[PDB]
Amino acid sequence: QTVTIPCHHIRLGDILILQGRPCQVIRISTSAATGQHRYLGVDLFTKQLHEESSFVSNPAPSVVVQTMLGPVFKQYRVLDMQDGSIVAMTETGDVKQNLPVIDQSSLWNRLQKAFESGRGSVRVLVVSDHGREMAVDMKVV
Amino acid sequence: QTVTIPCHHIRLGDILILQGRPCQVIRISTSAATGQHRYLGVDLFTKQLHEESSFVSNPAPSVVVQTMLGPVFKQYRVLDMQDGSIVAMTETGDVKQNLPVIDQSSLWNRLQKAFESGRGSVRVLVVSDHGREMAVDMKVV
Repeated sequence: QTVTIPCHHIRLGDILILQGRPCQVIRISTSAATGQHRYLGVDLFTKQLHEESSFVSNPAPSVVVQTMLGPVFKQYRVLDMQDGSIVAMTETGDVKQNLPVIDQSSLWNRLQKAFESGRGSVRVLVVSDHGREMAVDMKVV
Repeated sequence: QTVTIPCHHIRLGDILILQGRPCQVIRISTSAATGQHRYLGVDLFTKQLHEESSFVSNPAPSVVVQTMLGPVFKQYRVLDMQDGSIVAMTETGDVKQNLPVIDQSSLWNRLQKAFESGRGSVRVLVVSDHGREMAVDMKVV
């Protein structure tokens, strides 16, 4: 699933859906001809570059809004850490044995130290790309 | 009207609705007991301080989202500049004779120089507070 984000709340480093792919934004520019914003991002899964321009709508008189789509992050519990991947569990009890962890900003070591400190409190934020799941951030409940 | 904003897209300086008032965020903190985020902001109209904590929802299994409300900005054309206030016009032709301009980050002088340069291209972004309107930013179409 996706969420609509207003463009004035998008900054470098945010994760957006570009060309149907979840990407980390690395450049923001503005089109001189249309006024749309252009977003250059890095595919979280393949590391390829993608670009997409914003969507302009007029839902009411005197209201002009530019939006992009962002992913809906899922929150899983961490049951075990095994060799780069983790054993995760959904809120309903569905067990995921080999969930990969992205190599971005030392997430694995941040996750490792919080797990040994408070296993039951650690959560991973997960994105999906047409069936494939990956942990891209962590949270402490 | 308002728009729902995810908390991970809110940064210092953003404008949110706090306690029913539009405010510029000046401090973001996290509640140790609940995990909610707390936002301290400055009322754009009265300059008083207000604080509000985020709303936590669970719209689906394994989906936890924290949101705040932001204002829906209206876009008016600038017909004339008169003594701190401006004559503005909506997209449907409704004329507003004495629209005030906020004193934040030298908006009046930024608006003044763009008006003399390209009057027809200048737009002001306007917020409403239970009937009262004020220009809080500008745009060039």
